[PDB]
Amino acid sequence: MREIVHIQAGQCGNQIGAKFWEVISDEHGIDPTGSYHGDSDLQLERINVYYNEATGNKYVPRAILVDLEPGTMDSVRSGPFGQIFRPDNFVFGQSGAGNNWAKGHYTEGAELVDSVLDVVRKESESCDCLQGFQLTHSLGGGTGSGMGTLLISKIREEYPDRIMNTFSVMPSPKVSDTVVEPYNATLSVHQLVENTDETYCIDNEALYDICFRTLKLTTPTYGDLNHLVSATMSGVTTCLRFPGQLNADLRKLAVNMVPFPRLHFFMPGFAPLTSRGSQQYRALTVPELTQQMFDSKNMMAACDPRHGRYLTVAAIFRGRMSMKEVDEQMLNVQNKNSSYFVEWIPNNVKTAVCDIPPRGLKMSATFIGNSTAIQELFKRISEQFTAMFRRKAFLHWYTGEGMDEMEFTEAESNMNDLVSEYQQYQD
Amino acid sequence: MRECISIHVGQAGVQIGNACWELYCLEHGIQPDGQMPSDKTIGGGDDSFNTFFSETGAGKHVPRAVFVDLEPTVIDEVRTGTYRQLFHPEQLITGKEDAANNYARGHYTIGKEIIDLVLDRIRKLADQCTGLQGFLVFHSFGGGTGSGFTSLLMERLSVDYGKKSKLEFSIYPAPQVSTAVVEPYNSILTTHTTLEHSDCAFMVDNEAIYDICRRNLDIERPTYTNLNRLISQIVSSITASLRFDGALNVDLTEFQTNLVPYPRIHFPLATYAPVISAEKAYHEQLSVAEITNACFEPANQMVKCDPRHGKYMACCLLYRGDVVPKDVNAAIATIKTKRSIQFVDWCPTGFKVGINYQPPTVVPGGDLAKVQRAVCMLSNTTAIAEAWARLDHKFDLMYAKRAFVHWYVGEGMEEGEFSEAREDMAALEKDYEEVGVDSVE
Amino acid sequence: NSQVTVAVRVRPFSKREKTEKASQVVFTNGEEITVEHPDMKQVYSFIYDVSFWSFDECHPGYASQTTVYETLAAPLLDRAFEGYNTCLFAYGQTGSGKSYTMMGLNEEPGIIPRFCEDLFAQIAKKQTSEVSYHLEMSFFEVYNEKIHDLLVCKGENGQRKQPLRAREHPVSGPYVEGLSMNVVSSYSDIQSWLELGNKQRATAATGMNDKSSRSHSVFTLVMTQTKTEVVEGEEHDHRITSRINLVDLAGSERCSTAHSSGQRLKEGVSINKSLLTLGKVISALSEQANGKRVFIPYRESTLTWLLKESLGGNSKTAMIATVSPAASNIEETLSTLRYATQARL
Ligand SMILES: CC(=O)O[C@H]1C(=O)[C@@]2(C)[C@H]([C@H](OC(=O)c3ccccc3)[C@]3(O)C[C@H](OC(=O)[C@H](O)[C@@H](NC(=O)c4ccccc4)c4ccccc4)C(C)=C1C3(C)C)[C@]1(OC(C)=O)CO[C@@H]1C[C@@H]2O
Ligand SMILES: Nc1nc2c(ncn2[C@@H]2O[C@H](COP(=O)(O)OP(=O)(O)OP(=O)(O)O)[C@@H](O)[C@H]2O)c(=O)[nH]1
Ligand SMILES: Nc1nc2c(ncn2[C@@H]2O[C@H](COP(=O)(O)OP(=O)(O)O)[C@@H](O)[C@H]2O)c(=O)[nH]1
Ligand SMILES: [Mg+2]
Repeated sequence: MREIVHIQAGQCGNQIGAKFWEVISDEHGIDPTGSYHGDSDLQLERINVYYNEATGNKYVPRAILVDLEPGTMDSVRSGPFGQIFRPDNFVFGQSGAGNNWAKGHYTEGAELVDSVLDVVRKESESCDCLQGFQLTHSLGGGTGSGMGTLLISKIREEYPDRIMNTFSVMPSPKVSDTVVEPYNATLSVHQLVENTDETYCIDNEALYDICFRTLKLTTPTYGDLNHLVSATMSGVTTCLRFPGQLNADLRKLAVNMVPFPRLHFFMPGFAPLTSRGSQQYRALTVPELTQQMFDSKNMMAACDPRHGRYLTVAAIFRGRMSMKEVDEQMLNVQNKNSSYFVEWIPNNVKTAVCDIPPRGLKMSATFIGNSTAIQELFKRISEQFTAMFRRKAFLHWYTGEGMDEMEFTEAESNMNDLVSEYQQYQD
Repeated sequence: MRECISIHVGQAGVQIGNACWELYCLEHGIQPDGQMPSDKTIGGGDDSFNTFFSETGAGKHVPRAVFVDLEPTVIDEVRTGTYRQLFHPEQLITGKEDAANNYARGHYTIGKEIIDLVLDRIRKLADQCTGLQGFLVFHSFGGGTGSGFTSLLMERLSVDYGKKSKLEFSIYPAPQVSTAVVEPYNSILTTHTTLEHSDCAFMVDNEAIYDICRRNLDIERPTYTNLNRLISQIVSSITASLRFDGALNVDLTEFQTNLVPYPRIHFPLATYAPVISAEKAYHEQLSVAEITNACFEPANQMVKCDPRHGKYMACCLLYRGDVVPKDVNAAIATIKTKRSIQFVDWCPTGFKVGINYQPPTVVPGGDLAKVQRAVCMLSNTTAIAEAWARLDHKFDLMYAKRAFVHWYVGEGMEEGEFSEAREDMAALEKDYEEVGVDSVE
Repeated sequence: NSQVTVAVRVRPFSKREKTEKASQVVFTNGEEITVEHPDMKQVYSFIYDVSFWSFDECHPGYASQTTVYETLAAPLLDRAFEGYNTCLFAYGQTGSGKSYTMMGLNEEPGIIPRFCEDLFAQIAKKQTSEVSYHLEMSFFEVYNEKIHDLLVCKGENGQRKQPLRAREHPVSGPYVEGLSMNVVSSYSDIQSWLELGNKQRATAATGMNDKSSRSHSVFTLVMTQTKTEVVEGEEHDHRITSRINLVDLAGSERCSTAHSSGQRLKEGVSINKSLLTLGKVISALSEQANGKRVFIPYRESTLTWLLKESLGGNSKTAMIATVSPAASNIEETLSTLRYATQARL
């Protein structure tokens, strides 16, 4: 069977995974004891896609938690859904990163990565046919960027035939939740694009705008933000777990959504989203979901596709629905909004359908899009970056830990070349 | 005595098989447990006809087919579903990984490890048969298993068996609609390998059946359970002369002799005119003339190819139910009388006829109605070149930039093969231009 | 400005094939190179900017080993004396006589020795008490996108093959960290280095022949012009540098026909990826010469990323492709022609 290993690094990845597992357990019927209390039987057919088995008909996930300070791991443990994780996989150390991408990539990250690989090998060798890996990590920060990229580099050499996904939380335009966003994110991108297959570029301003406009919430906490990313992560790996009319999986999307290898930076999206009151005055059909998905007030990438041409698009729907509706509405989208699509690719869209939806919805949908808009996420960084690097603002905290100025100009040129690569297909 | 092995490669082929082995098992009275309630009562007969279904001594009837998908999501619905006790447990559920919609994966990477078992099950059946004629290979352009793997299977069946029939039902790609972006690449790399080895490869389009369903049956929201049944009716009409008894029996060796003039133009189309609902089943006489005029009517064909944009070469017409040949004669006269239907200047005959006395059966929970008679038209045209060109333009537009190629080289496709295959499809697009010309004395 | 100067060379029959009676399938008409099957149906015709028809010694336009040099390389060496970097390529499956064309024989030299000797001869003619010419070299290889140096010896162990890494300088350009560079004043020096490099190179059998090549191999020459010129203090040595490159690529290897499995499959995959990227590079460069504005993806392969500053810019590139005229080898010969053709357009 196809099987995923879920690594998660840092204050973002731990807090995300602690809800993603709390979402998958609801879908497959697992409780905080690890025991099955479901109602149907399709929940056990492919539970080995994520979980492993135990003695007393319990299930334990394939989670690898790799922080560099226990302040967050001690929050998962003392939570609702923490007692199921394998205690030999709460990997961590001390002497935290301090939001220094060097401390988590050369000095205090190499002293712990081998311990992570000692778990990855155990959790891969005990799997029949691995499909790939996952990762949840925040650029700009420390451990999640550095140790995450190091784990990616050290996995891509041992398991290159497989898939490596990263649900990156990229930096945001307006407000900086960390002062060293560019200098870390640039070097994370420089290590991701050469050594990844599909990374999903999430941003937090977009999720604020979503939770405020659509869901009509006044107090959006991060437990509500991650609660979205989890849905997307489930929607991606749905046909790998449940059946449908037209199946799909990670590698099919990687073939269809990656024309050339460097261009695998996607905008995700989930539907249907609505307020607890405004659910009485909306219809549940394919075109409504499609309207909500192809709109810019749902994409988590913090970047408007209307500034760009779509290169390739995917859609993963879940529910007993018709195929003609999908194959008609997508054609209609390509016909009316042609200027937002390329021409040297005649069909820029694909579909996938499952027949087991989410716990409370008659039908759902999920959206992935490669777009030339996302250059603005990096064009900004290379603007934010060089203005600091033109006169070496914060650089002494990185040369001190075993680096050099060449390793910055490398990424600065790579990102700009990628911006050119994307701009080639804009006019 | 007259058997045909059905091979079902991919999700498409397997769902179509779930429809076909529902229709067939309803016809002959078989229950999904594999049993006959009639043979225990009357005490005789072979209505569970031995073309499709085998038989052991305990009073069971096992089919003559094998499934292969390179993924366990589909066949584990059969194993865990309604038809679990009928099939032999040797269905190939080699569910390591899909072909990633990559022809390279399903032709060398995951095309091995699965083939030398598939051939060791097609051979146990052929040694169980006495007068075998055919290999009905359901597959689907675009998919990786359905394209690489089907082509690989054709290469294996043309070396080991040889002087046999090897047919293909296939979902030709819709021109506008698509569930993938690299459908054309796989299609073109398939028709370069499924050409010298196959004998007659039928073709359909899901867009055409979608347009049929919402204009004949009055269904605005259909799905594959409402399409694969019509495909099953096509396959039943094609494979009825071997099961039941009628006046004019048309075997499977008669198609490739009458519809394939040259060995490279074996790509006909299929249609089935009565697709009317119970309400529309009344208010209409259902005579041979109406049907035979509907099978040539555009908007009832099963490929988005306006045949008025081209000429025909041959047309087989397999009928079912209460048909009298006098009416077929009158209808063919009426068709050859018209001018909108051009025929070639070297096939004035242009017709084969086949009749069977059995009516078609009604699947419960279905959309069609009960008919006293039914029809299936196989038709070879020079119109289908339009779609090969529409499919080649896409290939060229993407192979100029050379997109989606690093995934194919990553599994063992060099660089020449995309260029080499596309030069083999120009010859086929040129042959169709040759045959359309009228000769000179 | 950037040019590509594609060319093709057809070898004549070997003694092996003249005995075994190998058929003829490739013919010429001036700038047309046609490929006729034995009896199949039809013919393909290919146009190239340059063509070399070494089938018959008595045909017109016989392209001997001298005319191969006086039509492709010598412009690169009369352009490298100006101060520009140059890159000459090579592509052909084993048996088409790449080695006969580049290195050659003791009595029939290829391109390399004539090139180096014309160089060293022009030096002494072009040398004074103020002007000089210093030449250092290198010889490295690519294996599964991993760089490797060939001049240094390996120990008697499992392996001493250290995978050096590529880096980007902000001004000069990309380079390798740890690349040994040695000096030359006579061609015997370079011969003594290549006679060790090609021994240390990767090579193996898959299903057809025991001696093959499974790794790209670059041979670089750095050339300098330390000239002293000023009438104030006899200083201000205005020095110019030039980078010549003569790479020897590998076969493309349809894997199915060979049933590759293990440490051959990876190699074929990586080789074909490098070929595909190099194709895009050359095509987009030729399109850039016509005034367009496009993106050259050097970064998708180590070889191009280590030659960003030798192909693009005010440099010159060159390519000669080898093919056999026999009928036994016709699926591996049509590929070469289609490859170089797209490299031309
Ligand atoms: C009466 C009713 O329909 O309740 C709905 C509901 O009100 C709405 C608003 C639900 C509700 O979700 C939210 O309001 C919400 C939105 C953003 C962040 C946090 C919460 C709901 O809470 C969420 C919940 O979502 C689900 O469908 C699954 O239960 C959900 N499971 C979980 O996320 C989960 C989390 C923790 C513990 C257990 C389960 C899910 C969704 C996608 C994939 C897997 C699981 C549902 C139907 C509802 C409620 C419960 C009100 C919606 O949920 C989703 C994910 O689509 C929000 O918009 C949809 C539309 C639903 O109508
Ligand atoms: N008519 C019909 N077509 C189908 C059905 N299921 C899939 N298809 C067609 O199949 C095409 C895609 O190929 P796949 O269904 O994936 O075939 P496959 O063998 O599974 O290929 P892989 O997914 O790569 O393994 C789509 O364009 C559909 O039109 C079906 O149930 N009925
Ligand atoms: N969505 C989300 N983002 C978070 C959360 N916690 C931190 N972040 C983001 O992560 C970044 C800070 O990096 P951090 O995780 O502290 O560095 P690390 O501990 O080394 O991984 C900021 O951009 C935050 O917006 C969370 O719970 N949810
Ligand atoms: Mg499939």
